[PDB]
Amino acid sequence: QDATNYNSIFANRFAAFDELLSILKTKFACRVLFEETLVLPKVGRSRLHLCKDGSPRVIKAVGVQRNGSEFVLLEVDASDGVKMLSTKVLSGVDSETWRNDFEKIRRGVVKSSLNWPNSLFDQLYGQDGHRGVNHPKGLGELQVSREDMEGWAERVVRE
Repeated sequence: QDATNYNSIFANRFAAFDELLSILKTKFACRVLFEETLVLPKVGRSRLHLCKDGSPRVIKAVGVQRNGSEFVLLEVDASDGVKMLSTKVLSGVDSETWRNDFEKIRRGVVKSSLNWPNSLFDQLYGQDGHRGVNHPKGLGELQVSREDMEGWAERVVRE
């Protein structure tokens, strides 16, 4: 299982996501502890660990710190038109166990045909430790207004 951080060469696949972060740092006073983009693994006879063009599908994790609070954002590569509809917010994550936890999560995502393994999420951070934030309506199909881009951040911080 490849664990190399290919953050910069997959940066183009998270234009919307990377903009959300910028809004959090300026309008919501957030700090980014780390940014890592990892490859999704093949699990069994899985298909969606790849993109339509045969390239690996990736998942980006961003560690954030806001007013003492610390949480992790999970966003899955949707560049080839298969859309995730939500972003995963993880709270109460230990830096000494993240590398291993993430590996388990990636397997879980692919095993559920590109779906959040909510059960696994319960096991790790409890029912109140993880939540899903819906994407701006029609993301990837249209441009999102600056207010809606801020509203996206609002929904994230709301948690």
